Amino acid sequence: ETFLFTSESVNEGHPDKLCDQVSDAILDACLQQDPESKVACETCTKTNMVMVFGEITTKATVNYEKIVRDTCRGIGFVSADVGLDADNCKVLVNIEQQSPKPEEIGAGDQGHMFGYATDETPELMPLTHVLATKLGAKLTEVRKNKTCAWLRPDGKTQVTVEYQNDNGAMVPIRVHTVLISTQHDETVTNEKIAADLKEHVIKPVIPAKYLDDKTIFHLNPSGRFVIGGPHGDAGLTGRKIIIDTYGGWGAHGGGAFSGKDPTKVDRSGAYIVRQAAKSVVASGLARRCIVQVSYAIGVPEPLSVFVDTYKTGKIPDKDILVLIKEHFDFRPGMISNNLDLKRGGNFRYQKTAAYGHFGRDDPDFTWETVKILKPKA
Amino acid sequence: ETFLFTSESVNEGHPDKLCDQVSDAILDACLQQDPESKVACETCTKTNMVMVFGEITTKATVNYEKIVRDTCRGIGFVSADVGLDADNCKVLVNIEQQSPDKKPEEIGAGDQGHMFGYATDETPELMPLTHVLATKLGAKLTEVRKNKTCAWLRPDGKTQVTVEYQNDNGAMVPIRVHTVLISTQHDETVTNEKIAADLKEHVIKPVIPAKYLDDKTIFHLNPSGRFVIGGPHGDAGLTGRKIIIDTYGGWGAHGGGAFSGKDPTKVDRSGAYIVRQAAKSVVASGLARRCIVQVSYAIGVPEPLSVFVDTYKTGKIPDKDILVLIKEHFDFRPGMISNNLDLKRGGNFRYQKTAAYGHFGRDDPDFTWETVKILKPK
Ligand SMILES: [Cl-]
Ligand SMILES: [Cl-]
Ligand SMILES: [Mg+2]
Ligand SMILES: [Mg+2]
Ligand SMILES: [Mg+2]
Ligand SMILES: [Mg+2]
Repeated sequence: ETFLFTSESVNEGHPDKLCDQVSDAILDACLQQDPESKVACETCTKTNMVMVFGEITTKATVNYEKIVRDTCRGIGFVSADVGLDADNCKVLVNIEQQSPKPEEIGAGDQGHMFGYATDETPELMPLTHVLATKLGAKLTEVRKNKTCAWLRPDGKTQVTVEYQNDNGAMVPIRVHTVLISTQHDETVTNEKIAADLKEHVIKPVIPAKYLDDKTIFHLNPSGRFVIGGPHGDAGLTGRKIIIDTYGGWGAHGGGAFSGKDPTKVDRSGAYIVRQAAKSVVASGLARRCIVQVSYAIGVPEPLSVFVDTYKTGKIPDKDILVLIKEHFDFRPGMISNNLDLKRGGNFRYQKTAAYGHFGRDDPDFTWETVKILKPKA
Repeated sequence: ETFLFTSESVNEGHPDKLCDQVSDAILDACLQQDPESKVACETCTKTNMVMVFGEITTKATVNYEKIVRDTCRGIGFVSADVGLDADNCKVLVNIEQQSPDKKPEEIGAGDQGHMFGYATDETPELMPLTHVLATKLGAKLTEVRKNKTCAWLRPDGKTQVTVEYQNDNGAMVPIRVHTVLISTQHDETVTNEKIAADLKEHVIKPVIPAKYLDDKTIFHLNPSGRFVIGGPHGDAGLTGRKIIIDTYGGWGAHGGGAFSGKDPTKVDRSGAYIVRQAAKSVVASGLARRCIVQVSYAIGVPEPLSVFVDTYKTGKIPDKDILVLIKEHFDFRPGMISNNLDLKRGGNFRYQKTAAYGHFGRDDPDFTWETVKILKPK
């Protein structure tokens, strides 16, 4: 009859997510000056420290430490009390930096990537992940627009949804449980925190049709949460790959995104298969769809592209695959040009590094822009 | 009508995996002295540094620094040239000790979450062939390094296997190994030709069934060149950064929760272990060719919100009837999992062994969640 699914997100001040954001801020800065930059930038944080390391090949002149402090400060790490003083903490820069036909650019590694789409939301994303990520984005918004000025940067959001399976399609019935644990200042009671999260975060984000008299709300269930981020903890880039993708739905190729230029198939491969899956569902060819691409090291053309519609396809899966191959170029150098991926600056990649790479209504997320696929007559 | 699937493993010297191992060594030490220990121990590594932190409630008296150095030395980090000098590197012990301060049936889930268990008839391990081969290639590299069959090996590296499959009415049927990639750390004098020949002879040949290999299988053996230093050197690692390698190599839905450094009162770990045991028991009992079992916990509640099974239409009986059998033969209450799978036993490398080369599909009797129950249909 029904089944449950749960997805979680962490806020922009969670230490792992901080690392993802710093890594993508460094990518953005390199690409702004040099679109041909090669970037493999990781960030590690712990009490009073942020370290950036990895390999960059660029013509860009970048002040890495300045990017680190400005990113941390902008998230809200302005003091030891919040959990990191962006301007006084230790910053270590251990990046190894050097100077330096799109059809012929090979995959840099062997790997595979999955893209998922589902008609259950207008974002064509799983409702569990849409709600978890939009709750976190709304927490950040209401902090910065001073609706809830008592908020601090760290926290987590989690949603459990009850579903029916309708001949392979996922049909959300109701939100079972909402959990929010948010960092806050000393000046608000637990009562005020819970009341404000219901009014200013939950009510705007969760469609009323999914809430009922039995939905469970867990609002700061583990108690007071005044300090956060790096303090007494650690984070690394690429430690939240389920949050970055589909919140647990579908098979996983394992590759992490942030700090990688788009010559890296972990990122460009994942983006193109989301675009393909999303396009299949948007075009009415299936209610739900997973698209896989597999790359061989040094080869431009994928080993294989595969589609599965979970028996929801309006035409056979092999016939959808013909349309996907007609309209999508999986060669990595061609993905980078077609999806305009070599553009940075104006937070292009830093935006992807919290609250999910997918499901975003933002034209910079070019992989969210559907192609309208019509079978040939 | 075939498709490809790829899984990867990293070797015990990979910095993330080193962290997992150190976290689980600390867990082992605490549980050996105090089976009721509460442990949430994470490890971070970078050049010349290992840091352990988190919260522990224990009656144990543990030399945390000695555990860290012994773990790293046994992995093979015996000098700075290897990528970490376990004997004199910086070790920071930042664990918060809480002083010690209930029926097992009444122990609630400590947070909200869900966990998936997977099994498939395609291997005797009842695991996906991609992941069996990737993890067994890594385990074999460690074996031949330490017994000096291939003494030139060093601890870091990765293994990757791509398999061609057919879908037989929802069952996964491996046809052949398409590509094998091995990237291993090694000493300063061994040659590339010796590395390739010994990897073929002593690692690939013993691990991969000959029936899957043919004249077209591709081998990439240290494709990116020389690899003498590794581990933490010029890198970083953290516990719980390799959750796909720890589980099923990409197959199935993922609940997101990491395992190492967590005592078994943590449903991320106990929950994942019991649903592996359940899925494995369904397939071993011939009730399905392939099965995923999901458990969902409510914060503070011992009984799961729900248990769910999907056989991908390969069940011999209806999925709802398999679910009745699962609930009759498995106790999903976390306190009862811990007792029934003897999870509070630590020491003797019990959890450290889980921390590299996969928590599932292992023949070691410490992996109590790999023991099959016969499920008789009614
Ligand atoms: Cl700098
Ligand atoms: Cl020291
Ligand atoms: Mg990859
Ligand atoms: Mg005509
Ligand atoms: Mg020495
Ligand atoms: Mg969890």
